[PDB]
Amino acid sequence: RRKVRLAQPYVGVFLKRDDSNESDVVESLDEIYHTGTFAQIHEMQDLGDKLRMIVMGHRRVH
Amino acid sequence: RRKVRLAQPYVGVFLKRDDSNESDVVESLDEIYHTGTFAQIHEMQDLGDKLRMIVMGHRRVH
Repeated sequence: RRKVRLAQPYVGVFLKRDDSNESDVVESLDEIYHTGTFAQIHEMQDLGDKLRMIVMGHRRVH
Repeated sequence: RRKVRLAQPYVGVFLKRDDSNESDVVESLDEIYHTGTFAQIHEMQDLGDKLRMIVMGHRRVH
């Protein structure tokens, strides 16, 4: 909801390292791999759950 | 797909004269009528055909 006002809607998905731990993810950002993918947001749905984000990978980066 | 990242996404609409010829469209820009109408973009669907774009009459121009 914060990035809606941004003139450029883009989202970046990364790849977590082994031993997934959301506590580590929130605590230490280094766990996530360097490689990532920035792309566009198509449409929010949130039918059954308030977060149902459809994700595409368009611009890979390291 | 190039205009998706534009701050102001807009699409024009022109009119071809007689002797309809896409080869002339790519060759002779003179085929396109100087009268036109620009508009904002609504959304892209592409149900069966890869290209299905909706155009509107928003701002007429001579």
